[PDB]
Amino acid sequence: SDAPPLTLDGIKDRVLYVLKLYDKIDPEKLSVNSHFMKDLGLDSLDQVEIIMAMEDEFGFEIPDIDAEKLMCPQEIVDYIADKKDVYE
Amino acid sequence: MLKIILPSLMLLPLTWLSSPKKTWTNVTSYSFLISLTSLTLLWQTDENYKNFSNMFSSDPLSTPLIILTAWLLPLMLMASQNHLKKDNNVLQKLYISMLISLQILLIMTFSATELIMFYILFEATLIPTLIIITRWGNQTERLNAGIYFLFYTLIGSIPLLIALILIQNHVGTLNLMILSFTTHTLDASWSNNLLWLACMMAFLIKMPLYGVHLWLPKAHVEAPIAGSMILAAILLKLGSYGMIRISIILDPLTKYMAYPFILLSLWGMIMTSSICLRQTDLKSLIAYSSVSHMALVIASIMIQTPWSFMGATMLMIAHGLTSSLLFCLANSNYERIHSRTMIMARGLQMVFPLMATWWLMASLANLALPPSINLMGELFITMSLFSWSNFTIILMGINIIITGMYSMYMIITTQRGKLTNHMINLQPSHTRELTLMALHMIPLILLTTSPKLITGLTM
Amino acid sequence: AFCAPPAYLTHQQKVLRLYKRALRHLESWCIHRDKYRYFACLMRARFEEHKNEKDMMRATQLLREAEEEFWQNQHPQPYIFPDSPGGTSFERYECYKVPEWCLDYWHPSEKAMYPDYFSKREQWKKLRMESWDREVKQLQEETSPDGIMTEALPPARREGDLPPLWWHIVTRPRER
Amino acid sequence: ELPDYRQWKIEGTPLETVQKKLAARGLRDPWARNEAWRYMGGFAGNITFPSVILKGFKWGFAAFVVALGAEY
Amino acid sequence: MTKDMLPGSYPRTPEERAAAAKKYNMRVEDYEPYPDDGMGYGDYPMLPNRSQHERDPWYQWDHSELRMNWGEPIHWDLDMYIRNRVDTSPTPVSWDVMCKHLFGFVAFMVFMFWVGHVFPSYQPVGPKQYPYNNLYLERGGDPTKEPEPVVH
Amino acid sequence: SGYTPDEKLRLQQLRELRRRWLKDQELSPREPVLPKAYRSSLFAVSHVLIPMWFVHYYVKYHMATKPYTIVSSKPRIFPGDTILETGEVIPPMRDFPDQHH
Amino acid sequence: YKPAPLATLPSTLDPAEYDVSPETRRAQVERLSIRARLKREYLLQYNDPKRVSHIEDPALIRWTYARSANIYPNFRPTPKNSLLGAVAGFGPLIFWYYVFKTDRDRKERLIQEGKLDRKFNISY
Amino acid sequence: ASVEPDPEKIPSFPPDLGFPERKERVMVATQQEMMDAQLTLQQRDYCAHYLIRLLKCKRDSFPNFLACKHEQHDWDYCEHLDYVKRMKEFERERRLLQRKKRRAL
Amino acid sequence: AFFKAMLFMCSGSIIHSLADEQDIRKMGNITKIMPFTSSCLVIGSLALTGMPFLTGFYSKDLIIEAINTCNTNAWALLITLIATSMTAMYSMRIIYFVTMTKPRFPPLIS
Amino acid sequence: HIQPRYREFPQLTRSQVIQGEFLSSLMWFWILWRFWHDSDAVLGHFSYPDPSQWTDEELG
Ligand SMILES: CCCCCCCCCCCCCCCCCC(=O)OC[C@H](COP(=O)(O)OCCN)OC(=O)CCCCCCCCCCCCCCCCC
Repeated sequence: SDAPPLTLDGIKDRVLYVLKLYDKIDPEKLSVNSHFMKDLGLDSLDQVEIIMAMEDEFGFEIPDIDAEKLMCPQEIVDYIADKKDVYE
Repeated sequence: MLKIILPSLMLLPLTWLSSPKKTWTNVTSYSFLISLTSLTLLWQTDENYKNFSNMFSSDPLSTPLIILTAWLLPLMLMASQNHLKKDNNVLQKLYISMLISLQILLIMTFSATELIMFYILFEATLIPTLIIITRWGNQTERLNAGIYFLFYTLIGSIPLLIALILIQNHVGTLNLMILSFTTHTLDASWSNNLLWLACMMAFLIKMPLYGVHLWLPKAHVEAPIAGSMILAAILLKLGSYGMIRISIILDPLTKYMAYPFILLSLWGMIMTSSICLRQTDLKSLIAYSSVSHMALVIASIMIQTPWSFMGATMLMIAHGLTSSLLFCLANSNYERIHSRTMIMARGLQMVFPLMATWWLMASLANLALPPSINLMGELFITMSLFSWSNFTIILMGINIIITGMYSMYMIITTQRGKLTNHMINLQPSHTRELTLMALHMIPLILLTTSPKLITGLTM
Repeated sequence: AFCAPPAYLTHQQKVLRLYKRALRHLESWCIHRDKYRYFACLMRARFEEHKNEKDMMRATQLLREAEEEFWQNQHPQPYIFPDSPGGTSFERYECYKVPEWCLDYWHPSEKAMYPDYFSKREQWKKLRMESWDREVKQLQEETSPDGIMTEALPPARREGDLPPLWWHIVTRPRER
Repeated sequence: ELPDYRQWKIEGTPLETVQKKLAARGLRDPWARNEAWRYMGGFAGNITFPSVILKGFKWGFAAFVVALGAEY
Repeated sequence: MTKDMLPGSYPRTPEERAAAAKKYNMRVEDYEPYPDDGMGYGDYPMLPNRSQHERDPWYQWDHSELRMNWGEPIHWDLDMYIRNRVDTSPTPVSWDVMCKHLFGFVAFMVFMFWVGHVFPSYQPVGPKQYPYNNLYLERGGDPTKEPEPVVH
Repeated sequence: SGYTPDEKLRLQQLRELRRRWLKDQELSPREPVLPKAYRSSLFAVSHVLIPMWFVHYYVKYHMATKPYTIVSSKPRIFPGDTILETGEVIPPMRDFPDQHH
Repeated sequence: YKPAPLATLPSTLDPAEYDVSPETRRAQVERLSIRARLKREYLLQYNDPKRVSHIEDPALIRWTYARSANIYPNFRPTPKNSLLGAVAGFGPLIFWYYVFKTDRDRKERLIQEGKLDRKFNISY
Repeated sequence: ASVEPDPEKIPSFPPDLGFPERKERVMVATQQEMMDAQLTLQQRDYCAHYLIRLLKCKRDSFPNFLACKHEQHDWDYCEHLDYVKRMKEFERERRLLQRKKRRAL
Repeated sequence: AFFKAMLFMCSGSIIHSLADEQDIRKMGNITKIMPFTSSCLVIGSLALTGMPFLTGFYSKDLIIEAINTCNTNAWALLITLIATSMTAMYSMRIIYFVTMTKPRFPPLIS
Repeated sequence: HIQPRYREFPQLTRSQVIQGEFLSSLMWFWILWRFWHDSDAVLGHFSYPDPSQWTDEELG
């Protein structure tokens, strides 16, 4: 009866919101097209850390082979959205 | 009685004397109008059974079977309207000139006072059934079953032709309502003991035991839509009807002699219903359920208690409408997918919402849903058998435990689940194959309300 | 659900998955949050230790033997999200996902209501009919003749073309 | 919408006094500033079970002594 | 459909196995039928007894709700291994120890009733003393046949 | 493990198509054409009054007219009260010597 | 962890998926390059304009034929099959016969005295 | 069991033995007045005379149903006695059982 | 019929207010966020066990009284008395992980 | 009305909290108004009579 329809900006302003809490990367100098492994200094293990917050932010636990692909935080905004059928 | 069949004779010119785009409407129209004329013989104001003519008669056992036979005709005459839609004018009339012969012959059977007139009509109803299957069947195996249906039957029916002749030579007349009076007991003699098998097995071929029943799946699966109705609704019962008749002249030596076939049914009344769980084809599935239920009639006549006959007329006729119903339900999908398998379409009720209500109300007729006539039929037969021996419920209960599974599993894996979105060819519902189901249930809704009509000789 | 799983190309995602499974089979044991936030980093270090080995035998014999231990230390009722497999809300709203071909069976008095939706739908069917052979042709002249084929997942090469198989992915009904 | 990402400090929470035992081993826990929206803001963490088993005891007991002196 | 597109009869002449697997769309080493011990299992494959639960509840199968694709030969007993009837999926507790704590818990928990029925928790009191004899009448008894001698 | 480029237009061209198809939104401007006391003091009339006229006509004039449809138990007589058919008045009960409480 | 025919052991045990070998890895490739020849033939045939009818699914037609019309052509009467095929048809059918005749005979002789004084019954 | 030889299996009155002039237990309620008040069979003790009061108040004082508490105390007290009267027959039979072994010398 | 017609009725007030989640694990501050449902759930669960007049007494008391006042059994008493203190435990578990234990559920307060 | 709050604790709308505080407050009136009156949840008031502390008077 509640939980209004999220549309792509309450995601993007909310994904990047999350990444700033991580404290091991992202010193308030990241961006939306900022890859992880090559220009932020993460491991692959440091990436599984990331997706779980997003999983813990919505509740639709990402399959095994989709966290493998999602590196840029735009790509996270880009997969959340194609599924939940945003932009009506 | 002649008033009821002689019009049915006159539907047969009408097909050939009518233009093609006006002959379905007429022979559909008046066949309902025969049912009313075929319904006056519920005027049983006294126990004095209605003996119109010296050959014909009526009976609270026959009278349901008379009335059902005239009611399946418009039902089945209409179910083959879209089947054989594109074909010749003449076949489109000849199938009707054959599917009416079943009305006439079968009414002459249950109307009969004798066994020979019943006998020649016990088998003359076979020409219009072997011809439906093999000439309009949509499968290669149409012939292997027509041979089965032809030859499982006659092997049981020709000794019946040898016992009926002998009872004449011993008595002279060989009819009902004399032999019931001139009923001299039997001396339990080997000579006098094979006569049971003679005058009992032809009727146990039709009511399929756990042996000879192989004609029952092979025939249904191949019959287009309507050589499964009449083959299950009434022809399947036409075996039972004779055993209520002919078992009167052999009552002392069926106390002990029926323990095989009281028991060859009850066991296979689980096996068939167990097969019915784990079966692929959908039209092969109503069949095995029809053996499990008519197996309870075989184990009805062989106890001879009064409720056991009541539990047979209520179970025969009730099975006759829910069975013929489910075939319409299945062939309402075979006309779309053109496959009998039950997993190919597994997620309907998104697309056929109202038909799902007819699958549901039919499954509950398939199982025992109490305020009804199937459960009344599956109960009085359960009570007779309890009185017969109190360890039958260990068997009769396992079937009930099974019978709630497949009749649900049919609902699950055809109307519940993710739709088969690779089927553009699911036209929602014709108005014509969606009144077929009404012409089955509303009878059950009404015949459930006054089942004083549907009882037999006893009540 | 959108990308195909092939035969796994490395030992990596056999581990990045075990850090995904077991890490989720700890919040169930650690129902609270601060407790869970402590025993996770101690589980972090157990992988940040033995990080890079180059001895592939002993790298697997830590991995294979993790589930000779993990299996006997996981939770029977973990926390699986709704909309995920097994847990509730998974197929809940699938009864209401009709497959969108059935909408080409209405008639006037049923679809003549709102003629605007169908003012679009007709030219979608033209986008689909005027793009099929041009699609299969791109699938046929693809450089995928021999051997390996996961799906080849071909895109529309950069022209006015419309991509490979898309009536699946577009036009799939809406989740809820 | 979405308040600032500088208000969710650790200090005072139970995470404070959970970070010590990780600093005694040296891991630093990169998270716990995301999973910290529940201790410091509004949810001033103090819920003792003798506050829901007898919630409303004050007014109701105060409402009894009326009836206890309404027999007259 | 074709005659030699459907199943057959126990492919001897191992060149037939090379044809059967390409008929069933299977790798040849993966193909082995039932052991030819009579029954009607012909050239139809074995397909180790997976249920349709441990198949990916993820990747978007064609035969969704059944976890199969357009080919990939169907299991023989795919009327129990569908995802409605039977689950051969893994289990956190081993089977043999599952079927020990269950019948072990019950069988002990049964025997503890017998020990109780021998030593029931009875109240240190006598029986009920009813007003009349045992009332004898509204409990069931005719006052034309005898009365009874009992009295407190 | 990171979206190879040829696995990126297939995953973007479908979006602008989906984002467009998914924008097959119902036209809020205009869509299907479609050519207390009064709310409570008629319900009871409709359902609590008129059916009572049908049931009471059934229970008073078919059930009461048949022998054993309506059969009660006794009205639970207790000593020290009369009866409204004969004036029987039944006798009272004896001593009750004492109690202690 | 001790497996069983049910409760089968997972993929993470059971040492497949570990041996990335030149001959164990080629199987998974062609075992999957047939899965992509085939999904492809469905996806290309699923959403094809003018496919009007359903997808025939011949793998299901090979299944039903195997199970109801390729059985008796592959029947060879052995032992393990005929003793197995007589215990099933006549075994219980003979078991219950000695269960009912005993009851009918028990019940009958109890009538002949009157030791089965029949309760207020009309069902016969 | 911290052995108990055989205090009470669970009978009462195998002997009616004792002191000479033991009185007879007396009922207060006439039968036809009492059964015809539809009291049940498992529920009719010698204290069925206080319970028709318990209902002749509950029947006539039908509203303010909290009116018969002064008459349930009358009944249930009488039913506390009979539970005690039989309890004396436990201890009596006990001591008697101990007295029948006390005379084993 | 006034407890399970309440607790479902009062827990479905949660399961629909927040997301479709319905486990104790991922939700834990229903008192301060819902003073209503966390007030009537107690009236259900506290009336479920033994609270001396809340209709888990006028039913239960005469049962727990009658069961240990009758020639019934020995083992079937204990494993009901133990279970009588077990309708307290899991009812103490609903009122702890859902109603106490500072929250754990996704941020969006719908 | 429709006012989500991603984080910090929301508004109360004083009909959940007053009815919630009242339904629970109505209890301990009734529980206590019933305990002041109907304090028979402890032994009743019928004095379990000392199983064997009567010295054989009124014993046979
Ligand atoms: C659109 C059709 C509308 C049909 C009418 C609507 C009302 C239907 C009511 C149906 C309920 C009754 C059904 C059963 C009635 C049975 C009556 C019967 O047939 O018994 C025989 C009776 C004659 O009695 P009998 O003893 O033989 O001797 C009479 C001496 N004169 O025979 C009779 O003489 C009376 C027969 C009455 C049968 C009713 C069915 C009539 C339908 C057939 C006629 C169709 C006409 C078509 C249009 C013709 C062109 C104008």
